[PDB]
This record gives sequence, structure tokens and C-alpha cells, in this order.
Amino acid sequence: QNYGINLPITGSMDIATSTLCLYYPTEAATEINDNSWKDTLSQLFLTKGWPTGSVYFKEYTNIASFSVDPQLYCDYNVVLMKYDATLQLDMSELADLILNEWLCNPMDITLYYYQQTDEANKWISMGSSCTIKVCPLNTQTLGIGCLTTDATTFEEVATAEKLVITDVVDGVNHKLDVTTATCTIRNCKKLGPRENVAVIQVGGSDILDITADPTTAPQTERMMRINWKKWWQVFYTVVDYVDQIIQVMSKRSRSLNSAAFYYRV
Amino acid sequence: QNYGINLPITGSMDIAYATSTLCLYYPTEAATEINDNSWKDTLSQLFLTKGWPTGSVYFKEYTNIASFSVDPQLYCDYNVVLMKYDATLQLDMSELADLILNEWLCNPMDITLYYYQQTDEANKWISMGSSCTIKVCPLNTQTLGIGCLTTDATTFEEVATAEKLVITDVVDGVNHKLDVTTATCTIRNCKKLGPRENVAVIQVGGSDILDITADPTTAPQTERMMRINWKKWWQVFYTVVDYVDQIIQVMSKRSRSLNSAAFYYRV
Amino acid sequence: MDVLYSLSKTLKDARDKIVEGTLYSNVSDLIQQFNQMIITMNGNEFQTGGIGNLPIRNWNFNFGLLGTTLLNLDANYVETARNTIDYFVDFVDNVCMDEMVRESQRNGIAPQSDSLRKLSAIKFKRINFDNSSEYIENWNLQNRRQRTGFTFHKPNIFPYSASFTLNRSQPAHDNLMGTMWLNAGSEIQVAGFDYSCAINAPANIQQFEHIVPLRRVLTTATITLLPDAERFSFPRVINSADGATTWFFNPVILRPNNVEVEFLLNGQIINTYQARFGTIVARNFDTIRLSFQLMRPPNMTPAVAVLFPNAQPFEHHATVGLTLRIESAVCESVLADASETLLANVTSVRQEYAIPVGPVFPPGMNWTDLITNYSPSREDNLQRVFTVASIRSMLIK
Amino acid sequence: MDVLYSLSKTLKDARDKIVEGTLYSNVSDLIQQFNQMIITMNGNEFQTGGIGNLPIRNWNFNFGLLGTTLLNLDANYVETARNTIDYFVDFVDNVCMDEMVRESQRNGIAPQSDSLRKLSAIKFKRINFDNSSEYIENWNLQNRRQRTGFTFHKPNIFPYSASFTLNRSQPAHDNLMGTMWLNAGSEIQVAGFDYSCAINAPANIQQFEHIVPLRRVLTTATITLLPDAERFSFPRVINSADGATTWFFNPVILRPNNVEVEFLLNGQIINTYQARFGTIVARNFDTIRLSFQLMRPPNMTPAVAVLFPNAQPFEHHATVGLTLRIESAVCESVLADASETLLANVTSVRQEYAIPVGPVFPPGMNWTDLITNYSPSREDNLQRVFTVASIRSMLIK
Repeated sequence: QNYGINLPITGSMDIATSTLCLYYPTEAATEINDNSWKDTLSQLFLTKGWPTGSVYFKEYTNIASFSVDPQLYCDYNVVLMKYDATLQLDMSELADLILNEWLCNPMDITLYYYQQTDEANKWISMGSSCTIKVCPLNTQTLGIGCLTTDATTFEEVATAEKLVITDVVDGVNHKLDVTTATCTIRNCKKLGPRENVAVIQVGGSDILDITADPTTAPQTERMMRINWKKWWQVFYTVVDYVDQIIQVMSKRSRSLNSAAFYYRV
Repeated sequence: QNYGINLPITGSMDIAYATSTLCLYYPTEAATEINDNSWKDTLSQLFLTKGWPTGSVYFKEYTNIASFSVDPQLYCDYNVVLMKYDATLQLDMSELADLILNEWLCNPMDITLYYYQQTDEANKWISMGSSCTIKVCPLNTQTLGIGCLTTDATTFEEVATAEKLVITDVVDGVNHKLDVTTATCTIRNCKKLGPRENVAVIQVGGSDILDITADPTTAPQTERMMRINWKKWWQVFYTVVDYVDQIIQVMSKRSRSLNSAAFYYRV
Repeated sequence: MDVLYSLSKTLKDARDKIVEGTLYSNVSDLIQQFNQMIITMNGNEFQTGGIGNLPIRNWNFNFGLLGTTLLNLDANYVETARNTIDYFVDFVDNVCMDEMVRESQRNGIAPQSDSLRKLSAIKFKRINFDNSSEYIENWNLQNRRQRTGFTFHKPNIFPYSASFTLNRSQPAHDNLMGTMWLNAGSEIQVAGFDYSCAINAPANIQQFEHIVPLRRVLTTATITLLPDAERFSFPRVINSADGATTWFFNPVILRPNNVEVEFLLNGQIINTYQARFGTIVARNFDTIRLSFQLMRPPNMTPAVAVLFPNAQPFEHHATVGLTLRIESAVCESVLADASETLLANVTSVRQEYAIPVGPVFPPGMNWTDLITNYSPSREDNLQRVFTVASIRSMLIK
Repeated sequence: MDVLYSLSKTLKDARDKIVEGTLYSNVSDLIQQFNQMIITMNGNEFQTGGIGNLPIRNWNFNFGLLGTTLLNLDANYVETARNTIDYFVDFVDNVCMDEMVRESQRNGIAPQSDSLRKLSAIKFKRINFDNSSEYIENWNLQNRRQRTGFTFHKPNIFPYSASFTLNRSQPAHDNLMGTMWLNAGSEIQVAGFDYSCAINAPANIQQFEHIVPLRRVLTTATITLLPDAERFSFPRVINSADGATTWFFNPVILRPNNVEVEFLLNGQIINTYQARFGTIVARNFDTIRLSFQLMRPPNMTPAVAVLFPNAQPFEHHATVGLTLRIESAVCESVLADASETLLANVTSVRQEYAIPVGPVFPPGMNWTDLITNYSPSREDNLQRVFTVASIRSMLIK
């Protein structure tokens, strides 16, 4: 019927298959300087308790391309993130994207403005090259800092970029500009937590704001930081320490489809 | 709002009791025959009068049946797909409905390394992409070949070739070694969790062929598989929009998307 | 009210033993009684009316004594008797109604009518013939803290409540499992249902449990147990617990295995039964527990094969069933039953005179809501009013 | 029954009302009373003992009488008396013991102990010295069917239960929203916890509720209501509702507003109070309903701002809490209390001699399961053994 969240359940105080996907960047498979590692890692995971057929490696060329439509492939998804001293923002955008679940609608910029419902609303724009120009309106629907029917007047907020999590003031409409042939934009809201994906930042200084509100920028126990000099040491740091990690995650939050955000065609 | 546990829910049985988006998949040949533009706004205004708002009707186009196979997207609130029949592509339409009439939680695998066993009648191997040519070799429990040899790509047995999408299964209870080029398509170990009630299929031409699941002993003609004839596509469209009330009547909101399943499995 | 039963049974003896031709000694104990009442009844003024549509009636008694020299009765003597017998019957009926048409949270074990309240004191204690019916004797034995018990046949002790519970479900309703019960009157019928035929169950066993609390305790209870459910055995449609939608149910019956009847008192399994249908005996119990399981049959023939598919699109629904009906009881507090008019008598007298319902008994004396909040105050009130009704029933022909 | 109380209080007055010296008048009544008690008790063979491990004991009585004409009491008198005095003490303690472990499923108002059942014969009903103490008084009034009751300091009436109602939750456990409550003896401490701080609820306000059904009707009791729960205000780790893991809970308190307490009887409101704290009164009730609310404050301050966002990551959950303690009450049904040694003596006797156990009681007179399934027949048995226990508490410890 409805799974019945409308009759409470009362226990007491006196009563007491498996999958794992492992994401990694490409320069790791470079520094390995081998070609048959997957087998050995499998055997080791077997030692720790996982049956042959549960250690899956997915690979992305870079933090940029992996942005396009992130993929969920396991009930446990751990992702390795190579640090940048100059690309940190996009890193935090990736974390804010996949760590949480989004509920997104498609945006046809042709015939309507848009407005956001509450503070939980944002715009996820994805693609290989995404140029997002904007400008807001007034009470009588007039361009400001922009001539509403002239494009070069629009405000360049992210240029030919790859992943953007736009947030705009709530209660004010806006006109948009996008070359849709090379990108997509989606109007969504943040639903809440996920417990399937975790990120290990190789190197880095724990720069991760998964909030749009500034007054907070915390870290749940799902963002782990590790220092590194050669990848094999880090793979061992992971595989020798799977247990704490699993005790952090909680499998039940797997979603059926493969897309990171719920779509409403 | 305990989204956690299936709790007992209770109701009486003798007491009195008692928008959203619609979309339209259609193949090209219709539009080709049409040779017009306004038919889009035509259908939308007809629906409008029928009782759905504007901004609520959509239409997507797939060049060919075999084409639409490429990891299709069904993310609309109520999806009605029309399919042109073919006396040559039976497995196509059937597997099409299967992957579409149901939803599958499904893991990936790295074929370069691993061996596999499939648990039950609901765990299948789904190959999708451009073109697959997949080859299987069972193993003796001692890592020795049977009907094949682990070291050559043609001792294996063929079960498909350059097809658009395949649902393959083996004898549940034996390991297996698989060969097919990851480049030309990808394979996934998937599992049909249940029937999907968000999509309906209309056969144009042909007859009742579709088999909504693998076992031969079952091939139910559920109320979720409809059938009409044709001589001009306009009759088809006008029928569909006529009884669209009854179509959506046999439909129900995607359970996996409703707020009632924050954590069981979503979408 | 003790005096009331006295008057009542005496007037009944009068109507039943004073007829023409009978020998005097055969009504001796009769006459020496009735005239004694005339000794205490004369010159006494009584008032009734002043509550409900009970009209105001003022009662004085001046009828003389009956003859004692006559050996074999004739028409004249019996007619002269009946002349005042009818008057006495009317008066006692009216005071009976009076005690019926009021309740009280202030203990209902005391008289409630000013008439009987006055009649209570020593100036009338000389009114008694005997007690021969269960109601007045039970009243006496209860106000003295002795053994007490009423014998009932086919009594209502289960608040009629037709509902169901869900353990496995979803909106589409093509995978369900749970149990539907109904305790109507003395008739319990329970049925466990499954859609998957235990295809996911550990070793093809699904458990089912049912609990019912009795509103009062029974002892030495005779009950009959029947191995199916003669009510939940046909295709039907049932609402949801939220009334939004409506789901299907096409039942096909199996035979339940390891049926388990536990008649429990305070947590100790008093009477135990494993698969004993027919009549059974529960010497003392107040809670009922019914336990069983759906077992998937191990070996299957072609018809049975198609019905229960290992596959997911299901057709039929498996169901275990059980039925129970109580046929008599000895109990410590009065309950309605299939052999009484007392509930009927009290409903009738209330409904004749449009009495505004008070703060204890439910509106219009609806039985289920009545038994729902069965309170010690209520039980005292109800035993009082049913003793009243028995007084009435032993006189109205 | 009451004959036993006569025995006990007579022997008390023997041990004490007689000391060396007094004038004959002061105890003349008692001396005559005791001489008659003596001439009574003799001449009837008794066997006492033989259940569990209590040894069979033969008893006969033969003793001279007491000085009937005296001026001033002398030590020879008390010396002659104390021997048979203590002998009677021993025998009546044996009576108490032999009585206070018997079982009876359907009875418990008449004797069930061999020498006792012999002794309630009318042939001894010449020893009824005086019935002046709570339990014997309530007994001899329950015989004559009036309003009765006991007054209790700290009545142990609410069955101990540690259970928690859940109204919003998910198997990740980061947005709990529910209520916990603990019950023991005379006190009930409740708290309602919100992770969200009513940030998504309608009108910046959220509700918490609690229902407590008693098992017997109280009256005229004192309720100390203190609006700050203590037992639910600290970091806790509690196990899940069905059990696969545990979960955490770190509350913080705010002061409640718009609280409502109601004591209802039989589905009818009897006492209703709004935001009043301290001491309140109960007159006629058996059901407690508590309903209160938590508000997100209209304006905040720095720490308050860091602790209550709208965001997902919550780390300081908030709570509200109430404490309701019944301190003194008056009731009909007998309840074990914390002002005497009665239940303690009962349990000590039961342990002392290894009684055969049956469902007439929960095994061991452990109070929890008993009041859980409080049954009037069990209540009768309990009242009997309790009065006899109190009788014992007048003679020997």
C-alpha cells in the first residue's frame, strides 16, 4: 500500500549479496606500472572476507570529465579524489553532488523564467562545455544590469564549464542563456543524506563545503583524508582499513536507477 | 515519518471512503508519413481539452526500434510507448518490454578478471550498447574448461552477435568465464526487482508475442500490454488520446519515485 | 429491590396458584404470605414519576384481606384476588421501570428510586417469600461476598471489530501477506494470507499470530474449534488503511498446519491445545492466543503447480484459516446472550419514554460501545439494571 | 477470616496490655475475654503444617484460667500467663504461614487453610475482640458491600515499562523524531525528542503525546507535576526498534509551552489542567493523557544559531520533558505500597518454604507481571493473603 509510515512501531530498551565499487583517477593506473593488479586486490579482499566477484574498479580520466552524469554502480561506492591547490571548488561541487541525492526537473529555457521553492533548491548543470549566462528581473519584469533581449548583457556566471551547482536568491525570477547543444541544466532540490558513497581525498587540506549556506561547512564521517606518495600505499591504506569504512556506510540507501539525481521527464 | 521499517498498517473494511506530466514515445515512421509540423500542438491542445494542462505533454524520437535500445531513459511520470511490429525482431520487442516493463537493481563487473554465479530466476546478465558478441565458457569446479578452453575466444559458445541488447542467463549454480569486447558494448549483472507500473506498451501490427519474463511456463498477458491495429497513424494517435483516461487508469505512479521509499530503493 | 423480587415472585405465586377448586393448604404458604403484605402495604403512600416520561402516580393501598375459612376456591375468591393482584402488578412494574430509567457513577449497588429507597428501611423488612431464580440469588450472594456465577449460552464477549493487519505489501498490491480476523459476537474467524507461497521464506514456513483480550474472565468454558474460516473464503476487494485505493484478494485455501490454541490467564498457559478441533474445554481463561503457520506443500501436481508460481507475477493467494465459537460459560459478571430478553426489556423500557442518556451507559444501549469501556462502575450498574429487568421479565407474561 | 484478626489483636493486647502492677478494672474486660478465648480454643485437635516444607504439627489446648478477683497485679500473674501466651503466638504464626501460600483459582473469599477452615466455624464465633485497623476494616466492609479503599503513600501502580514511540525515522538514523518514557512504581517520566527542531513542521510548532492506561480506578490522589524531565537529558545509546544495531541520541532541553494534562475516566474527562505545575488533585480517573508542544524560538543568539540550522547535518537534538509522580492516593483495589512490609512478607514466606506454584499468581509474587495482568480473582487471593500478612505484622517480625 504505502509501506505504512502512519502507525508507530514500539520495541523496548530490554531487547538487543555484497558489492563494493572502487573509483580512482587515471594517473594512479599510470603510477602502478603494472597490468594485473585487479586480480591481486581481489584475492586480498577475499582474505578480508569478500567473495570473488565483489571488487569493482571504475575509472575516470579526470575530475572534470567524471563530472558529467556521475554513476552509481554498487551498494558501496568509494571514490578517490586527487587534490588540486587551484581546482578545489569543482571538487567540492562533485562532493556536494554525489554525497547527497537531488530531485531535479528538466529546464526548457525557451518559454519561462524559473523561481526556487525553498533554500534547498539549486540548479545542476552538466556537460563537456557549459556556458551559463543569467540576469534577474524586477516587479514589472525588466532587465537589470542587462538588456533582457540582448545576450552580451547577460551575466556570465560560469563559462563553458563542466559542472555547476547554481544557487540564486529565492523569491526572484530570472532569465537564462545556454547553448543547450553542448550542455544541460536541471532544476532540483536536495532531498537529504545518502550512505552509499564516500570520498577519500588523497592529499589535500580538508577543503570541502557541501553546504550553500555559509554559516556551516561541517564534515560527516564519510569524507576521509589521506596523504600519499605512491598509489599502492594508498590502496593498501584502504583495503587494510575497509572495516571502519563499512561501519560508516549503511547499505540500505542504495537507489534503483544508476543516475545520481532523480529525473522527472 | 519513519522511512525505515515496514510497519503494520491497519484500516477498516465496512466504512465509507472516497497536476502531473504525461509523455509520448513514438517512432519516426509516423512523422515521416505525416510531413507536417502542427501535429505536436494539435495533440497537446486535444489533450488540454481532455483534462491535462499545458506544459504537460512531451514527445521523444527514436530513429529505429533497435536504435532505441541504447540505454534508454524512462524518467517521465507516465510513459506510453508505441512500438511498430516486425516479423523478424521478436527477441527485440520482447526484451524491450522486459527491460522496460520492470526495474532492475544491477551491479557492474570487470570481465577481464572475474568469475560469476547467478543466484536465482531473477538475476540475469544484461548486455547493452552498440553491438555485443558475447561468448561463455563454463568451468569445471577445478578451473578446467567444458566444451571450450579458457584460452581461446572461439571454443566458447555463442548466444548473441552484434545485437542491440541481450538478456542472457546460464545454468544457475555453475561458475563461468566470459569474453566480449568491452569497447563495443558493456555488460552488467542485473536483477529484476519487480514489475514497473509506470510504462505501458502498445503493439501496432503483429499480435501477442511479448513474453514479460524468461521462464516458459509463464508469459502473462497482463493489463499492462495493449494491442491495436493500423492503416494510418492518425487513427492510432486519436485512439490513444481518446481512451488515454483508461490508459492512465491501468497505470500507477512509479512506486520507486514516490516519497514512500526514501530508503528502500529509489527510482 | 430484594423486597422488589419478594413482591414480584409473590404476585406470581398469586397469579399461578389461586384458581377455583384448589385445597386451602396448597395455597396456605401462599395466603399467609400475601395478606402479610397487605399488613405492611396498607396506608403507605408511594410516589413515582418525576423522571423520564414516567407519569406521576401516587399509590395508596386499602384492600382488605382474603378469605381463610373456604376450603376449595371458587370463581368469586379468585376474581376478588385478581382485582388487587393486577393493581399490585402495575405498581411493581412501574417501580421496576423507575429503577431501570436511571444510572449512577455513585455506586449503583444502592437503590436509586426514592420509592425503593424508602421501602428499604426496617418498616418493610418483613417482605420476603424466597429466592428461586438465578438473578435475585446472585444479587444476595454478591452483596455478601460468596460464590457468584451466571450461566450463559451463546454470549457476546468479543467487541465486534472487523479489521486486518499487514506485514508484506506495496501500492500495486501484487505481493501481500498478513492476516484478517473477525470476532463477531461469540464467533472468531481468523485467516492468514500469503502471495508468494513462502518462496522467500526460510524453508517454506510463514508464521502467523493473533491475540484477543476478553473484556471479562470466564471459567469452565465450552468452545468449538473448526479447521477453516467460513467467512473469508471468496474473491473480494478491500480498502486500504488510508482509504485512497482498493486492492484485490482471490483466495485459495490450504490446510493450516501446527495450529495452536492457548487459553492464557495472566501469562501462564492455562489450557493448551494442538490440533484438537471439535469441542474443547477451557477451565479458566481471559486471553486467547492463536498461533499457526502456512507451510508450502512439498510435492505438487499440475493444477497445484500453475496456481503457485515461483515466478513473480502471481495469480492466486494462499490462505490458512481457523474458526472458533463459544457455546456456553459460567461467568462472574452478567453479559448479553442469545437466551435473554433482559437487554431487550431494558432497551424497550428506555425507548418507550425517551430518556436522555446519562454519563455511564452508552447512547441507545449500543452493545459494542457499551462493552468497549466496560468499567467496574459500569458492571455494577449493569448487574443492577439486569436484576431489575429480571424482576420485570418474571412478571410480564 | 476476621476470627484470625481477633486472635492476633487479642494476643497483642495480651503481650502488652498486661504488665506488672495494674488495677483489675483496666484489663478486666480483656481478662474475661481471654478466659473465654481459652475455654474456646481447647478441645479441638489441630494439625498444622505439611505443605512445601512446613512440618506437620499436632496441637491441643489445656490450660487453667486467669485470676478473676484482684486488687493490684503481681509478677506471679504474668509469669503464669506468658508461657501459654507465647504458645498461642506460635500457633497463630503457624496459622499465618500455613495460610499465606495457598492457591485458589476460583475462590479466595472463604478459608482454605486446614486449621483456619476449621476455625471459621460458627462454634468459635465468640472471639471477635475488635476490628480496628485498615485491612480488617476494609475486609469486614467488603463483606457488607459498601464503598471501600486504602490510602497509599507512594503507590506502586504503573507497571514498569521502558518503551519509546517513533514518529519520524529512517534506517540511517540522522533525523529521529519521537518520544521516550519510563514508568516505575509511582512515577512516570516522559520526554519528546526532535532532531529537526521543528524546522520543517507547520507553524514552527510540533506536538508530542502520551497515553497511560492504568489497570484499576483510583480517586482523590496527589500528583506532583514537575516540568523538567531528568531521566532523559543526556547522551544515550539505545538499541533499534527491531534490533540489528544501536543508535545514538544527544538531546538538549528547552522549556515546554502550552502543555495539557488530563485525567480521564471511562472515556470521560474528569480533570483537565493547562500549564499548571506543582501539586494537583485527582478525584475519579484511570487514564492519563499528556499533550505538549515544542516551538522553534522566534529569535536566537550566537550559540543558539550554531545549534539550530535548517540544514541536513544535525548534531545537537532538542528535547522536552515532564515528570508526573503520584505521591499519595486512595483506591479500591489492594496495591502493594512502600509504607509497610506486606508484599515483602508475602515474598519471604513464598521463598521460605518452596510452595508449589500455579497460575493463581505470577511465580514468586514479583509485582510486575502481577499488576500487568491484574485479575479480580487474583485480587481476591491477594487481598486475603495481604490481610493475613498484616495480621502477622501485629505479632511477630
